[PDB]
Parts: sequence; structure tokens; C-alpha cells
Amino acid sequence: MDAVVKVFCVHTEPNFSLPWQRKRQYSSGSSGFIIGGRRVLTNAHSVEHHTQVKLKKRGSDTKYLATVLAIGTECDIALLTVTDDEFWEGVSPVEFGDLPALQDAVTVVGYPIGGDTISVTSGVVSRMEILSYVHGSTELLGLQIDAAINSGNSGGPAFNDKGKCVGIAFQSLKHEDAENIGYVIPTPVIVHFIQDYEKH
Amino acid sequence: MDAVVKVFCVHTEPNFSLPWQRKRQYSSGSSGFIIGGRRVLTNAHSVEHHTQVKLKKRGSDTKYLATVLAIGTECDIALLTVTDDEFWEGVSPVEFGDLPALQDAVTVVGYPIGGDTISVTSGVVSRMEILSYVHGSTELLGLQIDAAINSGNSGGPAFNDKGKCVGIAFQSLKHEDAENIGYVIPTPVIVHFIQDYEKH
Amino acid sequence: MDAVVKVFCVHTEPNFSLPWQRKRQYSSGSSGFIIGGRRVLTNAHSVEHHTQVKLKKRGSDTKYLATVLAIGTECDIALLTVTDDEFWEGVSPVEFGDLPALQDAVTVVGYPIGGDTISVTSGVVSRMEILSYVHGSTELLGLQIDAAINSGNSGGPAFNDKGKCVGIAFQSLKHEDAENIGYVIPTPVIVHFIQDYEKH
Amino acid sequence: SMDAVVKVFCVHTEPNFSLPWQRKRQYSSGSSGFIIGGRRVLTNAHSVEHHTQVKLKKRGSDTKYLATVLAIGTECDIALLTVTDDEFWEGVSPVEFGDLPALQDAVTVVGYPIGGDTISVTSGVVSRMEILSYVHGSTELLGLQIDAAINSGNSGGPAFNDKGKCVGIAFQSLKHEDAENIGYVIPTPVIVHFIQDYEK
Amino acid sequence: MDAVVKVFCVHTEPNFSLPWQRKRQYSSGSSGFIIGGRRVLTNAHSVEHHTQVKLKKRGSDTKYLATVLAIGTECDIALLTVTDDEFWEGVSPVEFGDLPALQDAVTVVGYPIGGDTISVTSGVVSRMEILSYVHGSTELLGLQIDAAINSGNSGGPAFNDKGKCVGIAFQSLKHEDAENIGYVIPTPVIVHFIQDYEKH
Amino acid sequence: SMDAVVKVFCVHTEPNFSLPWQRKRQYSSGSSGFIIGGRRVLTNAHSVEHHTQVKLKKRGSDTKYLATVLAIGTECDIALLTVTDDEFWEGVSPVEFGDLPALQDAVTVVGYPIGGDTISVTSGVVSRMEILSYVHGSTELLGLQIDAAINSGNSGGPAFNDKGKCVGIAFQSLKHEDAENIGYVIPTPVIVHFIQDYEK
Amino acid sequence: SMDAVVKVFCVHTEPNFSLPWQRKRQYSSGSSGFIIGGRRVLTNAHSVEHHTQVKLKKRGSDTKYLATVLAIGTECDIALLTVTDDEFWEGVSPVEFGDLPALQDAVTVVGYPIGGDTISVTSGVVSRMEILSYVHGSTELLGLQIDAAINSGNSGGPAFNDKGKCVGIAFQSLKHEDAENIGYVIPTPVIVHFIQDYEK
Amino acid sequence: SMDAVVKVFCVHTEPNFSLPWQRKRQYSSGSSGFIIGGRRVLTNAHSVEHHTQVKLKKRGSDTKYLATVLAIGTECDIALLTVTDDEFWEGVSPVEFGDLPALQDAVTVVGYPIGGDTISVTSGVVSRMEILSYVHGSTELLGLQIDAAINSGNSGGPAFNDKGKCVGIAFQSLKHEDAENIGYVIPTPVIVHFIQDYEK
Repeated sequence: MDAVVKVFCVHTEPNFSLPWQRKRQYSSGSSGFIIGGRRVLTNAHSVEHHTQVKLKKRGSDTKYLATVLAIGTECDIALLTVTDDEFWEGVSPVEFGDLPALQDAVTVVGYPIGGDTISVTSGVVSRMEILSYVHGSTELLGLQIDAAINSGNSGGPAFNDKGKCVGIAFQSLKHEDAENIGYVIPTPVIVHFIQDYEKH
Repeated sequence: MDAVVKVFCVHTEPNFSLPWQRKRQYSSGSSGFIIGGRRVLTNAHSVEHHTQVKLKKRGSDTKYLATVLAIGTECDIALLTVTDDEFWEGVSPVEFGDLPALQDAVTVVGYPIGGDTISVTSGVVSRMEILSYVHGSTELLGLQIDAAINSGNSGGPAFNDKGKCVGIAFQSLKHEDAENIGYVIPTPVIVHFIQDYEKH
Repeated sequence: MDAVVKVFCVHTEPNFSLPWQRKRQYSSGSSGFIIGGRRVLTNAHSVEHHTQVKLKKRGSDTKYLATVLAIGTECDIALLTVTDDEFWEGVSPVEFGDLPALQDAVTVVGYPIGGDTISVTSGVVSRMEILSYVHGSTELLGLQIDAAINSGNSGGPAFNDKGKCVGIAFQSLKHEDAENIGYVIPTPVIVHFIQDYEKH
Repeated sequence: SMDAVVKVFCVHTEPNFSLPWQRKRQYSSGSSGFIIGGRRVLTNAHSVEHHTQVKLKKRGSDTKYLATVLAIGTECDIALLTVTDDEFWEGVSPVEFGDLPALQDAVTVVGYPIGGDTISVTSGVVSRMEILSYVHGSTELLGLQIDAAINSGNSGGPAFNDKGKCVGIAFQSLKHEDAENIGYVIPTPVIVHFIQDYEK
Repeated sequence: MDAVVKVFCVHTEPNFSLPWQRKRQYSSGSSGFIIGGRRVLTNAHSVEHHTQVKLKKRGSDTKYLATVLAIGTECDIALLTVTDDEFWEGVSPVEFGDLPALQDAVTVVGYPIGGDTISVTSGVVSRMEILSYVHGSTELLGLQIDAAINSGNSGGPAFNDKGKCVGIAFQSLKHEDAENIGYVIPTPVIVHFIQDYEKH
Repeated sequence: SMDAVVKVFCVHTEPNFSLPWQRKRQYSSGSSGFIIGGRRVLTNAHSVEHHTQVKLKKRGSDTKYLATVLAIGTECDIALLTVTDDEFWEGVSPVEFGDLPALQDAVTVVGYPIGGDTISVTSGVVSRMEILSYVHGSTELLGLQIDAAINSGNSGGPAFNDKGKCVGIAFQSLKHEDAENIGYVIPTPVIVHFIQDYEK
Repeated sequence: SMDAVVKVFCVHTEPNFSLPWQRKRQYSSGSSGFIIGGRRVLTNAHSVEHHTQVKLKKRGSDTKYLATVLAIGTECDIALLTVTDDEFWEGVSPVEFGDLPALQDAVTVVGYPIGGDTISVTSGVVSRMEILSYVHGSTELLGLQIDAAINSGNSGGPAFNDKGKCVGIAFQSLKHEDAENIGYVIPTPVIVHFIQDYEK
Repeated sequence: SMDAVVKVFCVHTEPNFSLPWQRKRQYSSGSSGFIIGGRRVLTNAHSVEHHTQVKLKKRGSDTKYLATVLAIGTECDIALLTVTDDEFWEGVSPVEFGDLPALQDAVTVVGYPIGGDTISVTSGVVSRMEILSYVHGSTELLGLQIDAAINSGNSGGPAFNDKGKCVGIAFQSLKHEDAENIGYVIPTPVIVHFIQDYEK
């Protein structure tokens, strides 16, 4: 919970809102969390086309300059780091616990957009998407929860009953929104993502 | 529950509904509840620009003239009192119990608008907003429940399992409404609010 | 459950759908249930301006001619009876059990409109409306459940966990509909209604 | 012919139960009408329904006049009225009916928006015609549609052609609603049948 | 779960989307599952007017040519088979367990449209539709669950707590969709359907 | 050319299962059509689909006539009909086709609104044209759009220019719907291709 | 009279609590206004409400000018302004008012869309007139409606007739909204009453 | 100038993750454009974004031509294209630009609706003008709005005045959408600035 940081970046809108005007851009909010090895997880869709991403811890007002290590394209995950060491001082990385089951309560921790306070959201795993290799083995690919993740929270951690992390959280964009539906990327995807980065 | 009073005031609409007509105004309903020390809590947004606010207890038809002690601007809380002593006769102030947790059942008691009957609404704490001081300490700032608070109920008390009060209740105004989403101001905010009043 | 009958009547629409055309009318469906003393409960809003209301039991295709004893105006309740004795043969009236509490599961049994099959709907008591006399005593006035009652079901019985009746059920008309919100008239209202009839 | 247009007041009781345990909600409504030849006033049937008494108001004063309901249509939404007070009729030229309108004719609709005492004048053009046919090949105008939304209180007011002559009674579409820009007018042949069926 | 297959067919739209253009058609997705006796269950509405339906198992990319045995008209059920024996090799048909009760958790397994991954959806039986013969006996006719079945999933199996099948699943088409409402055809209907086929 | 416009009756069975355990809902529908040269009637393809028999009604009488389906379009929503009864054709002048219309042309659409036997006449103007091109640079009118909503029952009726000559078949937009004020017309070249492809 | 049209800047604080535990949200808003005779500027009352100071901008430069609030209407949404800086008034011809407009008159509305500094010019026609009546039979224009949507920032800007003379102040409909194509204009008599009531 | 209007093909990858664990969805899109002087084609910037290659199609044939992206606007949604194939340009007269349009001018928009190869021609009138101002009092046309909805595939196509001369590039409103009947056109001055900034 002290590992949950707020992400600041500049969001350039995808569309011309009027054909005779430059694309509207403005500063946006997002969430992330500290994992082991001086790394911060967050979503990709908030650090794309970035010029500079700045982080912020809970009690402090001090912003820090993050360094984009990798930006996923197969999944909405970004891997960051910070050069300053004052950032990593006195903060405990999250721990990754057991994969949740259907109807399991999850908790999503993030910073709602336009503020510095932390929001904690309760949700239950209402749907799972499951990968299936030709080997015969199946890994967990997607989680859906029955609670809406408000805008700024996207990219924060999702915890199980035991305060252990079970993935990254995402506001439901497609279809209709704010209708009590959220998404979560399970740990195996996060693993593969880091694996593909470290190895290559 | 016998501490829950109905609030009568005059609500002047925020907008001209037609640019050539005076702002539409009419009498409105709201809810509140008796706390210790001859004080009544309710929301601010029902007593702003007031000329006179009148209260009413459950079984009686008698209205009483309330006296606005303070109107919050940092939070939607108003502090009232009544000079008549017949008001405070034979009524027990609510008791403030333990802060609720996620998924905790809460109960919201208020008077629905346009009637004298009491409505009791069941809801569960679906989200929490948490303050964080530079000291390192965190206090509870906001509660969201998974049940809609209908109009007149706003300002009434919210109780935990043990019939103990855990805050003031509010109809969700912003975003979409009546979609099973309500707000509750936790006790620490109410405390700070009274503290800022008494001390100053 | 064998006490739950289907109600047939002619519904004349409230509005001219075109100002130059007679009011549109057509046959409608509704639900009711057998209580003690050769009486059938149902809603008022399906037997208003009636010419003739016809009932029907579960397994039989035979319709029976009902006789409107009373039509409520303070509450949406109608009291019927049937002169034929073949109707009351081999059918057990419902039994009225304890008043439900918040979050109590209820079951609503009725005939969905346009068919002869029975629908059974699960819902939980999500809200209560409470009367308060000047004496100091409070009786239960209204129940709201977190499940939608589809059209034809209105007027059927609502049961508690123990298969005992706890009131009459109603499709939510006002505000928005089919958004998982139903109403139920508690037993004390049904009692008062019958009392006001028998005594007068 | 501004002076012939009057505001209709009647107590409207809703067709539905707002809640199954309460009386049908009931409140004062507003509507329009107009003075014709022979001490008569035309307005809509729907506003004067029930056996509530109806009041009339004229353009200049706030004086209300008690009206007598002569006939309430059922084949069409027209009601015929009169007023005993001789001062009601004094110094008012009744409307004069004109030629049947054709497609694309410009019309003008005069009435009192609900809630206010001021007169409204809405432009519109005949967008659709409904036409009745007889067993010998004769044709009669049954309905008119205009490409203008008629606001609630205006129903019952007159519709005029370019030459200021009345050409039917104006009505709002009850479904659809509202800014679909559709409006209905009952043409004179129907009004004539209504009155002939009254007199005979 | 290894018995759950993906269904490929060509869906010809029901309407001309423009009156001067041929009806729009395109390839669609659907779900089904293997039962005993070299048979595959699925919905009818995906194999109507078919030219050829092709199946696919979980880990394999190999498609197989299915053979439409029967297409229901009383219920949305299709009965398929495959001539290839490599299809039925090493796959265990589902087992049919006890009929669920109200509030019973069910699980729906299917392939979401436009992908090969398996989706697993949690839902609870929120409503039952019950048949009633003149004999006096009642069989279960319909199940409704409080979770939406996304498009491609329709036709897959629904399981109870014990991983035993309790019917075929269906996306809610009528009324509003994706509002957390799904349908399931209970086992007795599936039985009757197969009975009517085998016997005739 | 009012006399040439006829009302089409056909039993319409819906394309979807209303509930997966019931027969597809099925009910009588209404539509429009019109008499042309050579003992033929034009109407839409969608109303006469399935092998249901279709009846026709004329403007004056309530007599229905059994129709014969000669050809049902697939490249366009047109059907060609005829009637054996000689009395159907007696004393009716068929429609006469006119010049290709241009953008901003005023058109008139004649038909029978669903549910009634009276004739409707809707104004409209050509707002958009869809144009086909050939491998040599030739152009042909493919579709017309008008800025008027065509109500359901009117589909199949004729569209006329200022000079009263037919200029295509009228259709309602199935999506969008409804008061978007958009309407479709199939122009004469397409009708001509449909008939030439019939005869040849 | 482009040069007389100015952009109004004011800090707008919302009428509602976004969340009950936060300050009412507050942000800079934009609006329009225009220069009239006698060192005065007309704009709307709603933008300049609260005791926030208001700035003005002219067509060519980005220079803002501090404005003085002379009078804020309550019977109508009009505010009268002035600016001390003499350079504000230099080289600007104030608007000239013209004849009362009639139904179907073409009007033109000039203003600054919110968020930008460029001038917008919207076409429209008078679709409805609201008319006031006196106790002696006199009539005065009270309100105008146009069949064009006025975008947010344009409220307060001028409305012109065919001859370029001002004919009222333009306003957007706050409910309905937005592409209902409805717009409001306060006609000159009301403006005149506002100013006479100011001076006197 | 039908022959100058071409259909643009480009592979469009969406700006959002459909699901956080999948690649951003990606599919072939369609758009319009037109041939101008000097071996150039104008179309919109948004369709040709990313470094996907773009193909062009002409009115008569289904032949596609590989296009070269010369310049993609950022201050406006315009892209400048060319094609190496000499046969693309053969026998095609480029569009000719005409006078700046005024309010209420009739315009015509030519383009290819998405999904099809046929040409669409939409009527419309200039409903609003956005006007830029310079630090000395000069004015330039910045944007045009028309009272016609431009369907998706038409964006990039030309807009013509009564005299058939081009008068800007047509665009659909991305929000609002769709039958609000609003359409955008970038007028020639902006196109001219785009090209001058290209050449220089």
C-alpha cells in the first residue's frame, strides 16, 4: 500500500475534436506500484508518446523523474524505474500471492484522477479469460471484476484477501463504462512481460 | 432512529431555466440527525442561502425553528441547533461506532422527499477514499456504498451492524444517479468539522 | 404455490396515442393468490374500470369468473372472489409469515405476461419504508427488493425463506424500470386493507 | 386572434401508483383552449378528465372562471366547454376556422406553456396528413402532423394558417418526446364531427 | 471443460441494412460442448440456413466438419456430430448434475467471439420459469442468471458447483443487453429435445 | 394516385428467440405496396418473406384479397406481387413513374401506418443520393435518402415527385431509428433491374 | 458588427459538491458579451455571478481587461458591465439595436466558443415567441426561441437580424441539451427594462 | 466533378486496448479524398496516420493504387498525397476551388460511405462559421459547419458550392454522433496554409 505511486504524464488526445484545430492535449493522471528490483509497474496507455513521466509517493509532495524501461504492445503494461535513490528509500515492494478464483474478493488501490488521495475499491472476480497452448497446458490470461475502476486508478495494483498482489488494474474502456465492470491483468501475464524484457 | 429528523428549507435553483424568467425556487426536503450537546447534523447544500430552516421529529407533526450554527465548504455538512427545549425532550442522540471496512453492511436512515415516513436503506461499503498526511498517518476521508440514496435522505445518519453511527449520508449527484451508488462522510471528517467550529 | 393464480382483464390505455384516435385498449395479464376465506388477492391497477375479470389456476386451462369485492385507492390492492366452488376445490391458501428484515431473501411467484407458465424470481429486501403514528408505534409500510418484477407478475405473492407469504409484489413503474428494482406491499398494509373492507 | 386563447386549469391525478402503498399522486395541471362561436370553448379531453372541476384564465387578467364541461370526446382528444359568467365572454372575438391545410403549409400554434401565465406562439409546417377513406371512395382529413414540438401546456390551444384562421386544435406527442420536433393537430372535419355528435 | 468446443458458421443478417443492397453476411462465432454418444450440443440460432459448420477443440488449431443432426424450433438447441474420429479421441463428455436452485452459483464456459481463448463466467440463478402439465406435475423450463453471457459464449455449457453440467447458455437478446442478465436452458428441456429427435 | 396504394398483411415471425426455451415469437404484421402496370403490385421483400401467404387491402373497403408472390428480391428489398381476383384490379389506375429526382427535390410518400387502415401522406426532400459507377464511366442511381422519417407500416408504399408521378419505393431506416428524420427510397432504375431480371 | 463582440472570463465555482467530502469544484469559465452605447457591455448574469472579478478580451488581441460589474439581473439572465481602461473602448463601434423580430425571421448569433479565442457565427430562425400581456390588453415580447443550438461559450453574445442590427442577447438551453437545435434569445424590451431599472 | 473523388484505404489500428491483455485491435478502414492540381490528392490526416501504406481507388474500377504520403497535418486534419502510377492521373480533371461560402449557402459533399465502393452525394447548408482574427483586425475563415450528417467514409471528400467548385474538405463530427445532423468542412484558406507550409 505504501508501494502504490501516482503517475503524472501528458496525454495527447487521439482525435481532432475539430478538423481545423490542433489535437487537444493536457496533463493526465494514472497509477502504478513498486515491485522488487527498483522497478515500478503501470499501464502502457499512459506513457505512450511520452516526453517525461513523473512519479509521486503517498505522503510526500515531491515528484520524481521516472525512466521508461519498456512499453508493452501485447498487453497494457509499462515498466518504469527512477534514478534517484531517495525514491526507493523506506518503501516495501508488493508481494505476489496466489491466483484468485471466481467470486474471489479483490481490492484495487489507486489514485483517482485530479487528486492526491488514495482510493480503495472492492470488487469480485466475475469472469476469467484462459489461454490454452498446444502442449495441453492452460495459463490465466484475463480477469474481470464486478466493480468499476475509476479513471486515475488504472495501472495500480490489485490485491487478494491476504494483501498480496494478484495483478495490474484497468478501467473498462470498450463497451459501456462505469457500469460496475473492471479488468485486471493476472500475474502470469506480468511475468511473461518482464521475461520478454529481461531476456531481450 | 428516534434521533433522525426531517429538514425543511427553501431551495433556489442554480440556473435560469429560461433566460427571461426569474430563477425557479420551491420548498425542498432533506434529512438530519441529533447528536450530543443539543446539536443536529445535516448537509450544507440544503441550508445554503437559507432564510429559515425548520425541523420535525418522527411521530410529531410539530415543526421547530432550527438555528444554523455553521455551514461547511470543505465538506457538505451543516451544524444546527434549536432554541425550543421541547425539541430535545425525550430524544437520545446517536452513538458513533467503529469505522466500517470494505464490504461492511451499512444502513442509511432518512426521510424521502415529499413525505413524512422514514426510509431505511441497505448498502455495502464498496469504496473508500483515504487521506495521507506528510507525518505518515492516514485518516479515512470518504465512503462509497453500493446503494442509491434517494433525494430527501441526504444528510441522514449511516449506521453499522450494531446500530452505531458511522457518518452522514449523501445522494450521488455527479456522474450518473440512481445507479446504486451512494456516498457517506466518515466520522473523522465530522469530527474535524466540529473541531474547526468549536475552536474558532 | 398452488395458490398462485393468473389474472385476465382488459386494460384501456391512459393516453390517446394519437389525438384523432380512440384510446387504445387490449387484453392484459396480471397475477394474484388465494388467501383464506374464499378470497383472492391481486393488484388494483389491473381491475380498474373492469367489465369482467377472469382467473386461472396452474395446471388447468379452465378460466373462472372472478367477482371484484373491493379496489384499493390508498394502496394497489384488489380483493376478489369466485362464485364457482370448483375453483376452491383442492387448493391451499397461502400462509402469512414473519415480516422480513433488510437483506432478507424473498421470492416472488407470478405468471409473466403472455404465457401460462409460472415465473419464480429471487430478490433481497434492499429498502423499507416505515410508518410512524403519533402514539409512538411504528408499522411497516413498504418493501423494496433488488430484483425486477416483470410485467405479468405484479400482484402475485412474495415469500420468505420458509415458504410463508410476506406480501403482494409489484413491478416498479415510476423512475426507470427493469433496473433490478421491485416493490412489495408488507402484510400489515394488506391487513388494514381487509380490515377497512370487512368493517365497512 | 390572441384574445380567444385561454389557459385551462384542472386537478390531474396520475394513472399509475407512484409506489404501491401510496395514493396515486395528484397535482394541479395546466393546458390550453380557445373560444369559439356560440358561447363555447374547445380544449383537449385528457386535461378535463375525471370529474374534477375546471377553471379558465384569459390573456390579460389572473381572474379564473369556473367552466362547465359540456362534452368529453372518446373517439378523439377534444372537450367542449362553457362558462356561466357573462364577463368571461365580454369583449372577445371567437376564433374563425379556415381552409383545410395542405402539406408544407405554414401554421402557427398559440398556447400557454405549463407553469406560467404568458402566451406562447410556435411556428410549424404540416409534415404529414392522415386521411380517412369511405366505402365509395370519398376522403376526409383525419390528422395533421407538424414539424414543431408542442410544449405540454399548449395542448388544446388553436392552430392557425397564414391567414390567421383556425385550422385545428394543437397537441403534443406523448410518445415520442420531446425534441423529436413532432407535433399533432386535429383538423376541422374531426372537430365538426365532434360538435355535430354533441348537438345531435 | 475439455469438452467445450468453438463453433464456426456463416451468419446472414436478418435485415436489409439499406433497401438497395444485398443482405449483409459474415462469418460468426458460437460455442458448444461434447455430450455422450459422439454428439455435440450448441444453439440453433447459429446453424440456421447453414451451408457448413466447423468445430474446433481447445488446444488444437485444427478445424473439423460438423454434421447438423437436428435444429430445434421450440427451443434454441442444435444437435451436431462429426464423422472424423480424431475429433472424439481423448475427450470426455460433460456430466449432467442436479438441477440448480435459486441463488445457486453457476459457471458458463464458452469462447468469446473473435478469439480462440476460453472465457469462464460466474453467475447466480436469479429466476426460474416453470412448466405445469394438466397431470399435476411440474418440470423446470427456464433459468435466468445475474451475469451477462457475451456473444460468442452462447451455446456453451453451464456448470454447477460440482463441475457438472446443468444446461446450455444463452446471451440475452430481447429487452436490453449486457445489463448482467443471461439465460440457461435446463437439462429437462435438453432431454425432451433429444428424445423428440431419437424417437422420430 | 391514392387508389393505387394498398395495405399488405403478412404473418411475421421474428428472427430471434425471445427466450431460448420458447418458439420464436410470431405475429401479424402490416406494410404497404402499390399497383403498377400489367396486373402487378410492388412492395418490400422483407414483409413477404417466409412462405406465409400475403393478403392485400384497398383504400375504401376492408375486403382482403389473397396475393400471389411472383418474385422476392435478394439484391434489394423489393417484392413483386399479383392477385387472382379480378375485382381487385377493377377501377384502379396504376401508378405512373416519372423523372429521376435530384438533390433537394420535394417528394411525397404514401402508405398505411401499422395497426390502422387509414392512409398516411408524408412530406420529404431528397437529402442524399447513392450512385453506382461502371467500368467505363457511366452512372446509375442506386439509392435515395429523404429528410423525413417513414413510419413502419409505410415501407413498400410509393414515393411521388411534385408532378404526382412515382419515383421509387419508400422504406424506413431499421437502424438508426426513429426520429432521426432519415428515410430511404429505392429509385426506379433498381426497380427496373428487378423487373427485367424477373421477366428474363 | 464583429468588433463589438467580446469574450468574458470569470472563475466559475460549481453549485454542487462533486463529492461530499471535497470543496465544490471550481474552474475558469468562458462566455460572451458585447459593447453597447454609453461605455457599457452586456453579457449574461450567470457567468459573472459570485463576487469573482471578470476579465474581457477583444477580437484581435489576447489582452485581457478588468471589468466592473454594474448590475446583475435576477428577473432575467442579463448583466451590465463596464471597463475602466480607455483603450478598451478605443476604435470600437457599439452594437445598434433594430426592429422586434417576427416568427421565421433569420437571425445571426455571434460569440466565442468555450476554450478558444476565435469568433463563431451561428445561423438561426425565430421558431417561437413568448409574449407578456397586461391588465388592459397590451402585449410585449418576453422571449425568443431559435432553431439553432447555441454552444456554451456563446451565451451573452449578440443576436442580429438580416440588417445587422442587434435584436437581443443569445443563450443556450441548459436543459434540454444539446443537439435538440433549440436556442434562446432575450429580446430588446427585456434588455430595456433591465437598463431602465438600473438607471432608476 | 465526380471523377476526381477517390476512395482511401488504410489499415487503422485503434487508440485503445479493447482488453488490457490483448493487442490493440486493428482493422482495415475506409475514407475519401480528391485529386487536385499538380499531381496531388487531398484527404484527412487521421486516416493515413501511423506508417501504414495507403491505397487509392477510383470511381469506375476496383483497381487500387499505392499512394505516397507527402505531408500529414497536425494543426489541421489534412493530408497531402500523390501516386506514382501515371495511369492513376490519366483522364481525370482535378477539382477547381471556388469563392468562400457564406452562411446559408447550399453545399454538396461527395464521398464513399465505408464498406462500399459506390459514391455518395450529400446535401447540406453552411450553418456556422468559425472566424480567426489578426492583431490588426483582419479576418480569415477557419471552419465551416453544415446542417447535414457526414457519414464515416465520407471524411476527406470534397465539398462543393452551387457552381460545382470545391470549397473545402468534408469531415464528420466524432463527438457528437451521429444523427445530430452536424457536419464539418475545412475551408480553403486553411487548405492553402497547409500547402504553402508544405512547399515552403
